[PDB]
Amino acid sequence: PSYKSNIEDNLLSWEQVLPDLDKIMAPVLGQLFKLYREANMTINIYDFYIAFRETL
Amino acid sequence: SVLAAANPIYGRYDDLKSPGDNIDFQTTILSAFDMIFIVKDDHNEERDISIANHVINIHTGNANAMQNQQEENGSEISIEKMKRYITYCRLKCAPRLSPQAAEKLSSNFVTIRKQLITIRQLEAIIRITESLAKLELSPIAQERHVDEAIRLFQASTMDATSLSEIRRFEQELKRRLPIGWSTSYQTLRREFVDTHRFSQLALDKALYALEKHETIQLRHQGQNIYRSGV
Amino acid sequence: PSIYGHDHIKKAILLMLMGGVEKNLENGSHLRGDINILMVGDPSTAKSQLLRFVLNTASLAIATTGGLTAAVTTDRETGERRLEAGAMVLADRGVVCIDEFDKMTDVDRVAIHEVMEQQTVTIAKAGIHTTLNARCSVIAAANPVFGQYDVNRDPHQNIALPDSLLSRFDLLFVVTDDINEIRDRSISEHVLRTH
Repeated sequence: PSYKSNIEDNLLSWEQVLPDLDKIMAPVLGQLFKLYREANMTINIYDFYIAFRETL
Repeated sequence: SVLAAANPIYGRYDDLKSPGDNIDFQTTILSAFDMIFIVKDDHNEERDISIANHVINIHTGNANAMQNQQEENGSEISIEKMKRYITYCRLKCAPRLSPQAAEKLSSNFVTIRKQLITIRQLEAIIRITESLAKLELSPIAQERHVDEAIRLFQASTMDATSLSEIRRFEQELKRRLPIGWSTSYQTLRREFVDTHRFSQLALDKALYALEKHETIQLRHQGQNIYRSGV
Repeated sequence: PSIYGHDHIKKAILLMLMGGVEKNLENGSHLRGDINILMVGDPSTAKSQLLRFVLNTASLAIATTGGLTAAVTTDRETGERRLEAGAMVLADRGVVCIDEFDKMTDVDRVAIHEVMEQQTVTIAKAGIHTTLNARCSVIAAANPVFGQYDVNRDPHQNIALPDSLLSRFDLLFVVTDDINEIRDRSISEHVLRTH
């Protein structure tokens, strides 16, 4: 298996796994991974927390 | 009348720098030219192919027949006849502006002044509408000349309540994107415009303003956006 | 009348024209009474306009820009030569109008040091030595290199003139067209009335 690749794809493409707020917002674990890809090598967690909050 | 062609230093104009830094001469010279054109030749796929096809036809000799047919169609003017037309235009007519054109000139320039260009710059636009009126031989310069003149001025000088919405986007993006993070232009469209948090024009203007305020950097023709500063 | 506002500058011009009072001492010393004014900021913003009025209004106004030291000679057709006067010397009991003061040379600066402080010129040349009175009031305009004035800093870094030269000006004013659109409309309407 592409063990590393499958996790990344599941984190990104959640619709390939999952089949009234449930209809709109994806799970946080996959959604937070989007910011992780966009993030720098080192993270100011307070800024990351604010950035995560703005998307909710 | 002076048409000056200048090669910017470092060979290529760096968009990271102010035009003053990409220039080696006296800064007061920038206050002399009515317009400047920082042309760019960023690589692209479909535009290059269309341009390349044009070049091949010229060396093929097809352009000779194409231009003559276009001259026959009237879409193109002979170089001698155009010179005869220009000489006729210069000697005969001398237009003067209309209040409708002038009042829009003041209003738009006020918005330009408030956002920031000197008082001299607006009067340079007066020449352009006079020039377009001269070509049409109209007795008075018209506001419909100014629209292209303003667009040309914006596309020349700006080479490098809606403002509140634009600045709010700057405020919002400074929270969404921490310093050092990267994203894409289409990502902002899907997250901020498709959700209707801000208008697309505000997106365009905020990105335009943020780059000049050293906040962000646009990369790879918009495929990557990186926040450079606070 | 062509400048809106700038009341202190206009007041300064009136005071510079009036001037002070000179004094003499039993020891043989003399006291300067005249006043100098300096203008700084963006080039085209109201500096050439203010200087134009003062130069045209004042009875003994001399225009200068960057032979003013009056320490050079001009020869006749037969070879004999005579000194030519300079604006600083000619403006004795008058006023000196300077544009592009930043553009003047260092030779001018070292000569004007005694002019603004001691009101005299000590000429020391080969075979020619004399002292000429230079009791002239000085008004000058200067611009920063970048064209846009950094209001956060003194002209000592925006223009970089020597502090000894700058200290010789009694009054200094910095003007820059900070835009208030409704206010700039009021002054530009008269300009638009000329178009």
